[PDB]
Amino acid sequence: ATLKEVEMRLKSIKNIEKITKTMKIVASTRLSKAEKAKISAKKMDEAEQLFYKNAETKNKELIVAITSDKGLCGSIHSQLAKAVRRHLNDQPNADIVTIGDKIKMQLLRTHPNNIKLSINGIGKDAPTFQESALIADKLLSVMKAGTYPKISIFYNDPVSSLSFEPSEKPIFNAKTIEQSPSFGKFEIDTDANVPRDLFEYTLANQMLTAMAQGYAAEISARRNAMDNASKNAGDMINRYSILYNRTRQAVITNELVDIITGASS
Amino acid sequence: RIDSVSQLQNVAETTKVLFDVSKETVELESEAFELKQKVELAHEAKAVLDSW
Amino acid sequence: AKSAANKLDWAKVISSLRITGSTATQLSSFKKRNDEARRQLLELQSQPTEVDFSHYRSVLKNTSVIDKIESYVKQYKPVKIDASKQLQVIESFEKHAMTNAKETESLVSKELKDLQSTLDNIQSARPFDELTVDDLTKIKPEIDAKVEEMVKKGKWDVPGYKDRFGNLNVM
Amino acid sequence: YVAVGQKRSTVAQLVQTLEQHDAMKYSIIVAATASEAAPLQYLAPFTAASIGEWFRDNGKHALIVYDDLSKQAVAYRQLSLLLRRPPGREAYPGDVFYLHSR
Amino acid sequence: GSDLDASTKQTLVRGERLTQLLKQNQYSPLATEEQVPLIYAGVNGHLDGIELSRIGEFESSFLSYLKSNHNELLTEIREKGELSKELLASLKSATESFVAT
Amino acid sequence: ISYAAYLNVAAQAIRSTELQTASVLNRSQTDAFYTQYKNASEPTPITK
Repeated sequence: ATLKEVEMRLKSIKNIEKITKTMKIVASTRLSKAEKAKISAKKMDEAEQLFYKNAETKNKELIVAITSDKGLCGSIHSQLAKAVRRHLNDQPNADIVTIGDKIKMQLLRTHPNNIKLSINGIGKDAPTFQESALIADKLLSVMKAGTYPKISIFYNDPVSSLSFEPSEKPIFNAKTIEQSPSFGKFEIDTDANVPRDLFEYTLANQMLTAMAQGYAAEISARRNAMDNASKNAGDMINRYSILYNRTRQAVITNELVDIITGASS
Repeated sequence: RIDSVSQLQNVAETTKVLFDVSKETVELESEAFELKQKVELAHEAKAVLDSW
Repeated sequence: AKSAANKLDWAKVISSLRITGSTATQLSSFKKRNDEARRQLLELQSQPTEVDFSHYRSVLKNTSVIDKIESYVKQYKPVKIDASKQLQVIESFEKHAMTNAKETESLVSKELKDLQSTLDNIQSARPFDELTVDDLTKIKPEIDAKVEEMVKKGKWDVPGYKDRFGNLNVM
Repeated sequence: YVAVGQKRSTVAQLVQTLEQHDAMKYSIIVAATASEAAPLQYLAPFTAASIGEWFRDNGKHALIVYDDLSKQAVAYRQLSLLLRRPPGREAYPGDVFYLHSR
Repeated sequence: GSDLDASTKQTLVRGERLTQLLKQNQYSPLATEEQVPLIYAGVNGHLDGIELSRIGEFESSFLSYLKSNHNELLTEIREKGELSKELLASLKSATESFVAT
Repeated sequence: ISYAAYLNVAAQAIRSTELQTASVLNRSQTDAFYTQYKNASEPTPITK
């Protein structure tokens, strides 16, 4: 009917509302863990950065990127996708390694040469050193990571807990570490494998931090998104409710007219 | 090298058949032009007779 | 009918696939197909070639205009001129073509049997152990030419030797 | 092809279309244009049906399009409401079902 | 916003082509003998790869191709009204031949 | 073997006496298949 088609749709909107409510709450729950992790990760990174700062290291170019493997994250996926494309105007030949299905698809469309390595299954779980390490190891074996005298990694820095800003940072290269202005204030062996090791060690350690930042932005963004979803769905409830209520009255009226007509006869 | 040669060998004879045939077909279409002009004139004649 | 030509044509399309180039062969095939497809669609389009003065004259009250257009149709029963127009040029082009065809054909037939003979010669005498290097000089003075040129050059490195035969070295 | 309730212009175009595709030479076009009486409209499918039955009887196979059958219902609605029969659901007389079924 | 897996997108891709295959312009009936090939091609997924835009082109051209060579085949479909082994094979080969060109 | 891969394997082994947290174990179990991507193309999604 009008009445029934209204009603089934109103029920649909109600169920949607309930789901968006539920998701928003669950997102808050998940967010607490995500943020907690991000603190520890950031502290860990900072010690390595302490070396790089004092070292004043100063960074073909490689691009690595990090996003969710799945939607309903917000605009994390496509704000980063746009910012990659922007920095792919800053290098017209770079190999993009995509950690995350969502960033993978979007970049894959725009340059179907650049996508060289990609991962899948990272985003489902909160970041883990094991994952980051294996990706780093694979980056070395498959892509020969040290060869690139530039590497830059992309992630979404969660600027404020209502925001996410797509962000990049430059991963330092082993050639660079050798010749970095300070590398002599620090003292180590002449039989050192310190370039070939330290590069590799921070390849993962920096990458994990980037993942932690990214994951936190994903969970933060979905919380924001699902909240806004709840508001929009509510408006649709109100609109179909008025329609339902009017339609219900109208059905009564239409029935009454038939009755009156019958009575008159 | 024998493989390359063999492709060319079989082609070389057989192609002359098609060469002739294709041009022969084009000759048939010339005669078809005469058909078209018969068809046209008749159709027109029928149409006027209907108008009358 | 048309189908004999077209089966043989398409058989040749996948044969012409075997040879290289056909950027304007296909335009010729397209032309023969196009116009062949036009004449059949013409022949199916066809109306009877004269008026039905059976029904449509006995309807008409305005007499002897059916007789006029009948006489106009029977006048133009001679349509217009038709002849084999390519009859000098088709024989000339095919003659030239035939010459070229026979030339390629005879060439490849010769080459095929030459390749058979060489294949047989490598099979019936394959040196891969022994056969005097003096005999290799005897079958190729290219050997002595290179040796003399190397001695004249004052170079005892043979490039290519090293890239598929190792060098014994103590360095 | 039975045309009930349609404007003369649609019908005229339709017969023209059928002549255009030269498919007029084996058709019967039964018409009851929009102006034409509600009684004539009510009677129109049923009189088309009999013409069809002449084919059916002959052993001939044929096909009858009843377009729009919906307009028969409107016609019967009018007919009944001015015969002052008690009006059925949505003012279509109840034996509209019977009419259409038969 | 469900991110489809490839298996579902095989179906989706196949499905889209069928939809384009069905469409017919008003006042353009077709001969059933030449509707059987079009469905054979579609159902046997030969059109799945073919780009979405040029499906209509493929349809038109395929029919022309079948008119050109396999006009014997069409006559048989008219005559026997059930596809025989020979017809299925002929049709399969023909369809394959027209996928590219 | 990569130096950091070497450290990684050692860390995974090192969570073995045992008393350990689920989160540690989760941190020591991978859950991914790396999809190598050729030039568009993509060699097999080998379990990372």
